[PDB]
Amino acid sequence: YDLTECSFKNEAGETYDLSSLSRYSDNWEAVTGTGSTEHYLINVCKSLSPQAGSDPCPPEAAVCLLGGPKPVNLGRVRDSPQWSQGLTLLKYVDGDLCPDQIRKKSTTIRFTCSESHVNSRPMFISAVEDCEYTFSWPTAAACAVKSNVHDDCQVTNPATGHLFDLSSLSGRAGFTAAYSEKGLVYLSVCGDNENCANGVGACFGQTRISVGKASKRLTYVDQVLQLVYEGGSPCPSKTGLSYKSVISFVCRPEVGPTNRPMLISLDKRTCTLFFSWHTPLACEQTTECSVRNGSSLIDLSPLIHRTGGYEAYDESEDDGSDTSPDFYINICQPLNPMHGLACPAGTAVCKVPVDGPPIDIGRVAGPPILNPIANEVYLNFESSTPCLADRHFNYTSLITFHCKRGVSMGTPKLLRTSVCDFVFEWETPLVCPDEVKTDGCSSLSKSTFKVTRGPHTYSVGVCTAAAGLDEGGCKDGAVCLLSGSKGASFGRLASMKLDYRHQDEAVILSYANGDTCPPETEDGEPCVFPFVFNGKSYEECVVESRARLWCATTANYDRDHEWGFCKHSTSHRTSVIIFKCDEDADVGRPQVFSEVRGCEVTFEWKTKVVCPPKKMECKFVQKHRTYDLRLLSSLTGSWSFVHNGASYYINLCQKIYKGPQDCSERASVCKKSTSGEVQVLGLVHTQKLDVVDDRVIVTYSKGHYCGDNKTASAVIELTCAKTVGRPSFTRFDVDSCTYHFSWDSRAACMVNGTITNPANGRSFSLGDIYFKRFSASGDVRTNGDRYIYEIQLSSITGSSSPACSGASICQRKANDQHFSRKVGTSNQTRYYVQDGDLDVVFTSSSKCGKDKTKSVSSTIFFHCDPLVKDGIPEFSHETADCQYLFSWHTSAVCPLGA
Repeated sequence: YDLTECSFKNEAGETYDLSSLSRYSDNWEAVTGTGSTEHYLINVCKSLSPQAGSDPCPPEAAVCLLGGPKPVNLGRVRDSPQWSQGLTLLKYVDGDLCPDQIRKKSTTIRFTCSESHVNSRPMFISAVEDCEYTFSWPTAAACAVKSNVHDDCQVTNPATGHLFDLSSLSGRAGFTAAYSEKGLVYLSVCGDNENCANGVGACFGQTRISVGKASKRLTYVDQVLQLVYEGGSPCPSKTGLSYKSVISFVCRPEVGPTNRPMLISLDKRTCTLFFSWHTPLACEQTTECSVRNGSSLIDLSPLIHRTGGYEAYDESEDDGSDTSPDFYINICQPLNPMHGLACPAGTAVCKVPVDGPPIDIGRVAGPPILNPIANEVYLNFESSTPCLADRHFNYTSLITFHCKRGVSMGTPKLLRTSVCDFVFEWETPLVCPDEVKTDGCSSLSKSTFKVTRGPHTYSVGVCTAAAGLDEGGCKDGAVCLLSGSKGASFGRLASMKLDYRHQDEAVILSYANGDTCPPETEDGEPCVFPFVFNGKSYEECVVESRARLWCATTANYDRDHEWGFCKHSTSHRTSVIIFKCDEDADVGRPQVFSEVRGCEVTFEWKTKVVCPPKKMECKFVQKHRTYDLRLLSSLTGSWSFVHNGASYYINLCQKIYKGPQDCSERASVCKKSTSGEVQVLGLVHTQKLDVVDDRVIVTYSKGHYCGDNKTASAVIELTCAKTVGRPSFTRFDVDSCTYHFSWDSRAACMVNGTITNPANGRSFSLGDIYFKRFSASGDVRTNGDRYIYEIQLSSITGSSSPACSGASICQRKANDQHFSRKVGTSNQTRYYVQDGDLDVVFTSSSKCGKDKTKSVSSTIFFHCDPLVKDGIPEFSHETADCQYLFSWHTSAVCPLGA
């Protein structure tokens, strides 16, 4: 890899830095189609990082294909990445030669500027077997590298938006960078210096030669912060010039984090002091957020918020108003602050209670780790600011990842808030193992399309026959070519009906085995058809004035005379139609994404008809109150409560299914103008959720243009009461087309026997798991440490293995006559009622540990998921080895939740 610069210059006077994705430890695994036995370990500007696993890729491979047979070199790094055809292309050549047996395998990366997800992986688009691979990489490091200057220590990155704050080095004591011991430079950043005069940035302070004249004008270029300190002392050797101390701030991992500013060079020729610095502050973090379990890459990358973090919920049996801003979580980067939020540098998980200092309860320890026993992934967060007990130099925070299928990525929830460890559980569909199968399509087979890019007009259609009548060439072809020669079948209709991939929010759909793609070459160069030769438009190879069937390598011989003998392989035409989601049009227009040899068509079909509901998440928590409105969530149809001639159908936590016709039903709330056109309120993305003064801010913008610059966005009020409250239609402003509406909701604000929760004075069904007639059906086991634990639920009977006295939970290392543990004793047990969970607990039965006398409260949680159909639990984590916590997903748990 003769060093290729990972940056280039555009024709329109822009520059692009893709070096923010050169990974050296653990190279990028491509996002392939769901149900692939092939894996693509690629690396952007470097020949692959040693993937010491069993036989790796050849040492000079930059892009490489794993899975089934040997790793095949897909190409090494030839040149720097180029701007070509409107995208950012990066070309690898010199792979392990294909069935063509002339060309070595090549790969093109298509980088695209996107601030959508923080760690975006190179996605898999086209698999043509003839030496060509195309990866779409919709990263954030593919945007133009612009310089942002700000008037304090807080400066932004205009490309990505990651914060840059040297306010953690804002102290007038300063820092002693050292050259060769004649002078020791007392320099300070973002403030004044200790060992020198008023308003000084840097000096060697035995004589106090002030170089700095300090200000907070922090500028920034492509992951390099720099402070500018001009207007210093004059120069003894040369012309009166000003002394200046401009300090560079690079990123580094944690090896000696806050060490010396370390003067690297001093200019006596032109009177400059060049200070380095190696920070964890100037860094959009090099913390890889992927785990490797054999074949699959179980990843947490798209769970990272770009403009802050996650409003979580604390679980504690209490009487309080529940501390509404109490937690803010990030996964594999620190937080980004906001109005009413300030907690210090490298805070991964923050905590902001009432009368709240900035307490950091977590920082990123390392990559996410899976328990190989169960199906859940953990992340553990150590800290520097210590526990209220000072035995440890940290507040510890752990997050548990259980599978919860659907499309709602969800909010993290904190469980029972323990002594010195905050153990959160986040239910995401991203943990669930990948399984979609080939059944649905229907709604986009009603029309065929003939879209062109260049001389050739590709005639495509999904789930039906494309061009049979137009040319007569392809009767079975779902994707065909209209050049006027014939229907060139790019793939059979029943050959493939390919299905979803996750992080693109797109459905890849391919066809193949239709017709032999043009492979005609003697030197690798393919021949483009029809060429005009001897005044003849030749659609195939021709024996004219030469020995073998031979082709011209241009769309004309007679002008260029660029030729060679044909050698046709057994390679076939292959189509790809990628169903990217967009809000633009129901029926999108699929344009040609890419093209190679005329052997591959690719279609970015920007549809609205095949991509998920993507309903508003209605768990927000703010201003000393919790809010979860899943009882107003109306699944099929909606409420109708507007008079004076209008069909009101409101969606919260939802879209509208079974709405009134001649409207945008799917989008949002719609209302009738009687015997005319029907009026929508707003769209799928526009549902803002905050609250002011016992009135939730719930609105629907960008629908019903009453004019073209201002539209109908209805501010609705909602208060909580004991009873279900009947709705009422409120007035509206004509000035701003802002409607109002009234609503009242409930949830806007001894376990022995069958379960009874007197919230409305109602009992429920526990007897399917309570085990009153089952002897040893509750004995479960999950691996915690070398010391294996064991749980039985709420049936005081049997005493199968231990001498454990009158307890439900007896945690045994498969030890039978020994006193295994005496933890889950059933002398007295209680629980309390939360809106989406319950906390069944014990109290004060059997002591352990350091004898605080109140450390016996083992907690079990039962989620509101009737989908499991049978209960196999895990154990979550320990509380000082005597009161524990673990979760259990069960079918018959949750009442009064719609």
